[PDB]
Order: sequence, then structure tokens, then C-alpha cells
Amino acid sequence: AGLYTTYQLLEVQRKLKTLPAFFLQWFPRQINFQEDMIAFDKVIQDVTRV
Amino acid sequence: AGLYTTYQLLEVQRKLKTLPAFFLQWFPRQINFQEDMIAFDKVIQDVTRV
Repeated sequence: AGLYTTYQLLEVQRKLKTLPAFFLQWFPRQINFQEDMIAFDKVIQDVTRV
Repeated sequence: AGLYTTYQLLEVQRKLKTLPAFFLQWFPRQINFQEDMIAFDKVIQDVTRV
């Protein structure tokens, strides 16, 4: 004391919230492209006929 | 873009319908005959009589 109260310091309590990955388990593939759009093709192939 | 866009194509999504063999599993014997017809004989012998 006197001019100023003396202190001891203890360890700093650092909480660190995260947002852990859950829905990215269903998105396995990473495909990069330097192009404008991404197109797909869906094709239904009717086979089961006598 | 400009005149028209560019495209990165991913894999073709092929919906394909089959009809797997459930009834053929009781028909094991295969006969590749060149003749006309196929003759069977069935014989029932009644013995259980007094």
C-alpha cells in the first residue's frame, strides 16, 4: 500500500467460443473454378420395361 | 460473361432404375434346347388303400 496497492497476478482466463463444423460432414468435395457459372446435368434413364 | 457466360461442368447425375432378380432365385436350372417342345411326365401312385 501507500502510493499504490500492490497486487499479485494470477493466470488469465481466456474463453474462446467457436462454431464447430457439423453440416460440412455432408459436403466432402472441394471444386475450384476460375469461370463464370457452374452447370449440371441430371439424366433420368428409364430402363425397367418388359 | 460479356456476350455469354462460361461454365465449369461437374459430373453427370445419372438416375438409373433397375429391376433386380427376386423371382429368378427359385429357377436354377438352365436348358438351352434346339428342339421344339419339352416333355414332362407326372405319375401318381395311390397305395394308401385298405
